[PDB]
Amino acid sequence: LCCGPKLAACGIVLSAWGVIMLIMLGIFFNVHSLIEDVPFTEKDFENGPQNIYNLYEQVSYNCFIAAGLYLLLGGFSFCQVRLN
Amino acid sequence: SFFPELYFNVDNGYLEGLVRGLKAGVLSQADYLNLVQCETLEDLKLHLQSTDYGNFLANEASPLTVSVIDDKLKEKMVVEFRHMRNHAYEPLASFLDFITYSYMIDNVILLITGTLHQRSIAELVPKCHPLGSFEQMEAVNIAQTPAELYNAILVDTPLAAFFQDCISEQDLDEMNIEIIRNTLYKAYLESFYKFCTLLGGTTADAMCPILEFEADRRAFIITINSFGTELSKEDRAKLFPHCGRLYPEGLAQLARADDYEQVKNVADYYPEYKLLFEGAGSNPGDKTLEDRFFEHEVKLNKLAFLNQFHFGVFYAFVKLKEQECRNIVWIAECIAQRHRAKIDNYIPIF
Amino acid sequence: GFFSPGIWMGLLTTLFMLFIFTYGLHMILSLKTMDRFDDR
Amino acid sequence: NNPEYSSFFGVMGASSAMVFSAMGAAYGTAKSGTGIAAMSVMRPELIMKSIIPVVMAGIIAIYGLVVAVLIANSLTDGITLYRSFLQLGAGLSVGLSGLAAGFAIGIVGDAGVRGTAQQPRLFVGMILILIFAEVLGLYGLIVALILSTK
Amino acid sequence: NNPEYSSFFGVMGASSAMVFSAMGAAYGTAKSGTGIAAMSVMRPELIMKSIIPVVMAGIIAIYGLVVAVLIANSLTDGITLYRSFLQLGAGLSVGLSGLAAGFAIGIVGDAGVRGTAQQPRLFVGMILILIFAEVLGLYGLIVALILSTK
Amino acid sequence: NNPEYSSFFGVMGASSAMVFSAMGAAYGTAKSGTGIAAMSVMRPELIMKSIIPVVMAGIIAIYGLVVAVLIANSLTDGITLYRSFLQLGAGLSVGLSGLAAGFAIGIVGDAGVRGTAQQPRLFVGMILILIFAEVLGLYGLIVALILSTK
Amino acid sequence: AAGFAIGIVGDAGVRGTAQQPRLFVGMILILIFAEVLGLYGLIVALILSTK
Amino acid sequence: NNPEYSSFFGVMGASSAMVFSAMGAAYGTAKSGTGIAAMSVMRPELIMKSIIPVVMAGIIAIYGLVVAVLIANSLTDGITLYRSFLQLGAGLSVGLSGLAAGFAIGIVGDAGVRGTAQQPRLFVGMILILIFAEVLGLYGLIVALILSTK
Amino acid sequence: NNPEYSSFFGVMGASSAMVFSAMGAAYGTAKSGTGIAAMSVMRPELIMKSIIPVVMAGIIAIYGLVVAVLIANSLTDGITLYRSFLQLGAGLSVGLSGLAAGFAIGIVGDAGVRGTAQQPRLFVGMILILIFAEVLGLYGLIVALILSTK
Amino acid sequence: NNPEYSSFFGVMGASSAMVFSAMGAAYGTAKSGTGIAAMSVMRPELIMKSIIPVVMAGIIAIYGLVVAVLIANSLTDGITLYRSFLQLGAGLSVGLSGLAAGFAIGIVGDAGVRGTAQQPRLFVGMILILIFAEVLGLYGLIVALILSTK
Amino acid sequence: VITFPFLFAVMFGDFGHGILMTLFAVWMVLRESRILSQKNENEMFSMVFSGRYIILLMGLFSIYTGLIYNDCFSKSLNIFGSSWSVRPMFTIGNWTEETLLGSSVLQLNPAIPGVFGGPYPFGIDPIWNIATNKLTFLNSFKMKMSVILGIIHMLFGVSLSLFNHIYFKKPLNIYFGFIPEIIFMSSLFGYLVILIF
Amino acid sequence: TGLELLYLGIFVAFWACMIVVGICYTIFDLGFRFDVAWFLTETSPFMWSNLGIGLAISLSVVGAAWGIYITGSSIIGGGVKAPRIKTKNLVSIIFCEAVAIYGIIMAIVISNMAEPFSATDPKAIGHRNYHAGYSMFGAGLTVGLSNLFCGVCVGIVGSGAALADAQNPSLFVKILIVEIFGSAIGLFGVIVAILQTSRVKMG
Amino acid sequence: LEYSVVFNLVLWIMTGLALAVIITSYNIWNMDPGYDSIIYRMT
Amino acid sequence: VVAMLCVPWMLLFKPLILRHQYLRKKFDFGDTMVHQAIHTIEYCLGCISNTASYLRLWALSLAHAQLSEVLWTMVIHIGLHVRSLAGGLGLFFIFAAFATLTVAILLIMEGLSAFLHALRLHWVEFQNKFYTGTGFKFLPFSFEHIR
Repeated sequence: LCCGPKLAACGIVLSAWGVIMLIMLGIFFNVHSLIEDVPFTEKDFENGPQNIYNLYEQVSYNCFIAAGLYLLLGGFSFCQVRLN
Repeated sequence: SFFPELYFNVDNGYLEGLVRGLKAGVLSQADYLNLVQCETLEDLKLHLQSTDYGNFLANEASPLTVSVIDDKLKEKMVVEFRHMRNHAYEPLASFLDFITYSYMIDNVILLITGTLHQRSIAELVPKCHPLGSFEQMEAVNIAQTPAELYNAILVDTPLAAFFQDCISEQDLDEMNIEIIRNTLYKAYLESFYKFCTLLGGTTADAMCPILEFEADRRAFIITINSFGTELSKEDRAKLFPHCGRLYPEGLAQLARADDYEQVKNVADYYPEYKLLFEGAGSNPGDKTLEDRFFEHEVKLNKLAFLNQFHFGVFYAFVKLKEQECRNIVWIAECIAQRHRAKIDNYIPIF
Repeated sequence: GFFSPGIWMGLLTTLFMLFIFTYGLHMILSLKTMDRFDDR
Repeated sequence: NNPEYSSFFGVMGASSAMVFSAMGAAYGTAKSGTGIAAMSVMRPELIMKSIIPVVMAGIIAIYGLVVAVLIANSLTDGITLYRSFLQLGAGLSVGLSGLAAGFAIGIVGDAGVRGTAQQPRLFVGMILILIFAEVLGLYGLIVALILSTK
Repeated sequence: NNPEYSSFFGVMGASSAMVFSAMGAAYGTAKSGTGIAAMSVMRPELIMKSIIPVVMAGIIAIYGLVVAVLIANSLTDGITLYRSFLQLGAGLSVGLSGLAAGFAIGIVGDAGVRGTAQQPRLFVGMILILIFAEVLGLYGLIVALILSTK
Repeated sequence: NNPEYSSFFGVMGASSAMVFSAMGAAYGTAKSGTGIAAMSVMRPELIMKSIIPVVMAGIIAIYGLVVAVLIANSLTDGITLYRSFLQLGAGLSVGLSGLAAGFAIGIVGDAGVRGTAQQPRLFVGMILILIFAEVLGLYGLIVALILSTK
Repeated sequence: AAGFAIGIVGDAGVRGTAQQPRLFVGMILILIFAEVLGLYGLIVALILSTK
Repeated sequence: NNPEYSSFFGVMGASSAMVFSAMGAAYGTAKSGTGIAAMSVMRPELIMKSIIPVVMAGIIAIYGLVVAVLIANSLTDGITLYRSFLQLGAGLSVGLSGLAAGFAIGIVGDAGVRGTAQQPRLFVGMILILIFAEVLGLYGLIVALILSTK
Repeated sequence: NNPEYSSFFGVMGASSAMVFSAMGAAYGTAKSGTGIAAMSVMRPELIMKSIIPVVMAGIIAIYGLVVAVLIANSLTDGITLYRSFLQLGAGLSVGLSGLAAGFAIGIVGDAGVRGTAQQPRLFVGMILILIFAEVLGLYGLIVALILSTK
Repeated sequence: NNPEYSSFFGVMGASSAMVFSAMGAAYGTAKSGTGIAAMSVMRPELIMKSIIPVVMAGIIAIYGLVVAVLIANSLTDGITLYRSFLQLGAGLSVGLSGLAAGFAIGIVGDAGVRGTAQQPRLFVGMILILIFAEVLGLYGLIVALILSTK
Repeated sequence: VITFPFLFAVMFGDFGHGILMTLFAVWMVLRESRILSQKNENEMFSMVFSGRYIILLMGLFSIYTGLIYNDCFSKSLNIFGSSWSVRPMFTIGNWTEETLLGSSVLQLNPAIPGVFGGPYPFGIDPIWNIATNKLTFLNSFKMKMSVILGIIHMLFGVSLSLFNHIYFKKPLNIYFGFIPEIIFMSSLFGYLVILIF
Repeated sequence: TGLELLYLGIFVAFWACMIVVGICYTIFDLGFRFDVAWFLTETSPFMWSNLGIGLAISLSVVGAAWGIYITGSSIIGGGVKAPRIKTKNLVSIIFCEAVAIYGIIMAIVISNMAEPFSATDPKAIGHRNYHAGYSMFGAGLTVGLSNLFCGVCVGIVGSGAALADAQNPSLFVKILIVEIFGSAIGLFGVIVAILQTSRVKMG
Repeated sequence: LEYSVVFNLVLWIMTGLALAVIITSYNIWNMDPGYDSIIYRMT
Repeated sequence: VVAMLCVPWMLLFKPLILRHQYLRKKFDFGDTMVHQAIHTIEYCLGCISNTASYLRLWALSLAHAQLSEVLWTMVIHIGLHVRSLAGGLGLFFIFAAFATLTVAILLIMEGLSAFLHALRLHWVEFQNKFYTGTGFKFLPFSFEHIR
């Protein structure tokens, strides 16, 4: 599909933004396993520091999945703008 | 009241600034003097180009004539008017429509008569005053049928309400054309005045004085000019507008009057007019009554710009420039005809 | 009684904001468009 | 211990902040669109520039969104009333402020679009006058924000 | 233990959201349709583009339908009142905001559609402005969705 | 345990559903009919096509008729109040929404028919716009049904 | 509501009919719709008042 | 055993009798003076015999003065209320009745003086008509005098 | 022995008397000054005579000052209520009556001043009518003075 | 002791005094400024003489400030109510009276400037009339000052 | 050239967007040769292109201010220097199992408990980025900062007037102008700033 | 005049009903059933305070905003032929913002005094809190309305200034004196609002 | 009991609804047919 | 007190000494008093008003901070979930919209607003302290018609 090279280029930029930002998010949690403290915690939070390490690892996993989707999107958009 | 000075500039703020900015460009007494000190039409152009006027004779015939200066000046103010008329909203546009109506009235008088004496619309339209326009059809391609023009007017032409006095076509054929146009003008002035009084704020106080003057002006001048013609005194009275100072009492005396002195005797009861008849020396080499009326009318149109929150500034705007056009052409005519001693017959516009 | 503290206080704030709404709507309704365009 | 109805005033604040701001921005948008449509016919090259009043109105709409959301995320059941009136004041304060802002935006923009087309030197002045109205709208936002911690 | 008549506010919300949104879309639709009828007689080739104001007006109406249904499906008998206050706020927030947007749609549609016939380069400009009105309507939906589940 | 006066609200609903939708349909019918009369003098050949807004107006009135009956068949003396409020809201939702649609129907019919008299290609665009008004009317009916069965 | 519809349509319709005799049938049909709108009121009242 | 506020009703009567009568006479005076001034331009010899409408306006004012004073002198502290309602009725009766006459006085005077200017024969008619307005004013006085002593 | 808040009526009297009288004099003054400014342009020599209506208006203002002060001096804490009603009546009686008189003063002066310039013989008639307006103002003063001492 | 809410009325007085006096000054000032600007375009030589009306307006603004400050400094919690009512009356008396005066200031100054624009000899007369408006503002101030000390 | 980007950076003190803003400007600069040697009928594109070097600088300072504010899309910048409080000592101070009640409470960290203190090495301590009362601590600081900067900027502008007064040889414009004007401003507005510090 | 007719009909019915109800309560000799003290005491001072605060800020910007477009339209229109206007006549708008600033400062300073009561039964509770509540309400109203009307004045005057300057550049400076008075009027309202809240306490 | 509630509800609900009808009736009453096309000739 | 003591110089002594020096060397004294009095008011009152103007730095910095915190919290935060695959895929779609909103609201619109407001401060509050008067456009002969 062509879709227009102007829109393929926009997708490439968004895809690069997605991969860069999402991987960074996972790293920050992986290193500080943190101020943000937004891993989607449970309300019934117990006295278990290991729960913060575990959820932070979950955030990294989920973030890298999102980046993987941006890698696929960027790849497709790349070929569109190059061929257009 | 507290009615004006509040919502006025919400929609009409731009036009008020623009129209006064345009007024700022009208020829001053100093500028008229520079136009007088020419004695040549080419120099007249060059001196006029010193103001907002000018650059309108460019690309025209190398010889400069009065007909070109006249037409071009009219065109300038028509364009400026249409601009402001188009960039306007009903609250103000309806006021402006009345101004255009005065010209439409004259134009429809032209459409009839010619229709009555087999003339085609296409031949008549080129001689109609601008702003009449008549973009509507049915008034166009009437097939030189008076009935078709009469019906098209009743239906499409905004002046249909005014023609309620002159109806059934029978009136068109049996009435003198000038009685028809004076009758229609009365209907216009009466409706327009009432409209101004419905806008019962600053506009009513700023606008009506001018309309009331015009109404009384018509009574005075019509009475005098009617002396030498064939017209029943009652039919003459029928043409006197009721929006003025003569209506309560005074028109009855003008209707009976058969002499200039009797008309002046009426003015004697109205100092604002008495002074005009006294100023109108009417000597063989002096100003006349019509000239004093123009001077008074302009004074009023200038005073109109003492109110910053009304519609009357636009009415005065058009009328003031119309006189300015008369003034400029007068100078061109005085040059063209070489009568320098008659140059000072323009009406100063301050 | 006809009114309670709650009801009355609620009505007082309701009317204040109702007046604000009315003011805004008033000027919005009194809004016109052009009859014609100046030129081509 | 919580006076009943205490939550009623708070909820109205979040709503008013959004509704009144939308009214203002919509008014400004409607006024600008009218002037833009009339102007753009003769000078289409100015169509892009003429949008600015509308973007500014859109900012007013955001101003309102910020307060409405800030209040909404601050609502609870056991509201101590004192907090509720602060939220109601914040909503009303930004609401009327944005509403007035939007009106100034609309009225000025309409004239500005016509004036600029006739005189491009007026472009900067048009933005300036609208800019002051946007600053006035900001005040409405800030005071709504200040109350949230009082 | 729950206050009586607590359902009143939530029910008014569901109805208010739908009615005000229909009012907004109806105004924009009627005003745009008037411009369309006046325009397309001269430029029939634009008849399939001048509908956009009207389509975008339908969006306002849907925004209201979504919340009005969301609220209605959220109502029960034993409501703790708090929830009902939220439902009314959400209803009014989207409804009255959609109403404001509806005015923008209507005025901009009329001016834009007729202007487009005079100047086809206005077509995109009209959409962009109408897009701002749609964004203003969206903000109301966002807040209503935030409150309705709060 | 049933609040006295409770049935009052449900009865007002059944009435409102019919009264408001009747006002709308009446406006649309009268507004379209006036334009139709003007068209027919110019050209009677379209008299059987310009009737559509009027027929459509009737559909909106039915919307109200249906809900008003559904509410009436749901009235009782031993009303639980909760159901009474739902019936009031449902009646208002369809009535007031149909009312807005009714005015929309009349305005677009008049403009569309008068335009079509001069430009037959306008017919298709007119139908689409009237379709949007019918969609606006349906949305009110949908919510009213959801509430009345809740 | 029906009374408004009847009056407005009657005025325009009757005057239009003289200008266009073919309008008569269309006028009647439109007036019929207004009568149907009035009947809807009667129908609801009869059902409701007997409930 | 005398009800509080009984004196309020009473004193309101005395005041109303004077205030409304002055309102009427003032209106009639303002209208009469306007017509007189305009008339004087053409017919100055009639100015003195044109004051009558204004003198008559004053009759309405006296009507009121008389009742207001009679009540004011009748007012005491230990009023049995019955008398207080009579005082209020008497005050309103003469004041409002004279007020209505004041407009008749004013309107007829204006038209009469303006007409007289052209038709001196109108003067007797103007006076007869104004005499009827004076009779209408007296009727109010008669009832007020009856009530204040009942 | 006296009820609470009984002094409320009295202070409203003293204030009302002055405010209404100022409103009356202000109206008459504003109208008179407008007529004077317009007239004197054509007849500047009359500037020193056309002021009179304005003085007449000032009389209404004094009327109000006299009663307002007379009431104020009679204001105490231990007021018997009865006396307060009398004070309120006196305040309203003179204020509202003076208001009516000031209106006439304004209209009559406006017309009379211009009429005089066009008709010097009107001067006497104008003054006489203004005397009637002053008489209308006094009647209110008379009753108010009677009540305040009753 | 000193009851609650008693200060409420005194606060309203202090506020009313300032707001109504500001209203009066604002009207007179805006009207005078309008007339002055209009004249000065036609002839600037009269500008300095035409300024006084603007100061006259400011005087009303001060009048209101003097009492509002007097009350605001007098306001405390332990108010015996009687004092609050005196403050209420004093506040309204000066504010509303100054409002009337400011109106007259506006109307007379505006008309006065146009009068002088045509004939400068009107200057002294127009100022004398404005002196009456200043006297009206004074009377209000006098009564207000008297009441505050009772 | 500097003052305006700085005022923007304060108004736009956002580290994350500051980067994006520069990248936008860089894109335009990278096409500088292609945009210049081409047709550009789109005036809005031309204007932002002409301002591309202004935008780049504006982003540069916006990063600086965002970094000190420690906000990158509402993200803090952790330099391992957050020592505001010692949580281990919090529990020792008679807070035993507070996380049980914590389920319904927040609890504000006390000042000067004898165990807290010490500034953040650079900028605002990241901990405020996740606080419920950032809206008083940080809002107050920015309030005071705006006042201080505004007054300084005005005083700078006035100081420049002295040089202009010298250039045009108008001693009077400083004898009764500059001097009493700057005295007014210093005595009122500079005093306030001193009090804040 | 469809809207004016609606506004009037509501206004008249609103007060006419109040008159009938008020007089009826008197006529039927009710035990002061309509008790103003009751309304004032049950109505939470928190509403009065927060209302006055919102008014102080909201009314002031409305004034400014009103005047801005009054003078904006005049400047933009006239400026077509006199573009010099924007150089000097923008100060009229500065005065308009300045009127908003007067109110804005007070709105914040007043709101800074807002505190909770932890109060329940008004009986012998919050005696001072009611005074402070009403005072804050008044002070907010005082400045709000005063700035509201000032902003309208300044707009009207600035409009004349722009129209005058377009035709005569020498008139600008002299006219500025009128707008200064307008600003002073708003400052007067500030002085009173300051005094009204000069000695208040909340909580 | 709870009079203030039914009272408040019914008063303001019926008042708002009654006004909506009154305004709607006004708007319908004064529908503008255009006063054109054939009206000018019948007039 | 000192602030008041400096005012006479700035308020009226300039036209006063100009009159002194003028008459000795030998100027509309009244008009000069009007000019200087207005200037003094503008400077003294403007400093107070100008200080308020620079509160835009706080107001806009706060307003931006509110947009960033709310846009994050109500958009991307909600896209996260304890469920692995659903969370990851949700972040994809939610982030894409989030980045879009950050550009549409902050990078464009707010950046433009802050541009205008900072430019306002330069023009009105800064320049008005020293950058006064007007000049003429410098228009030399140049070979502009290259294309």
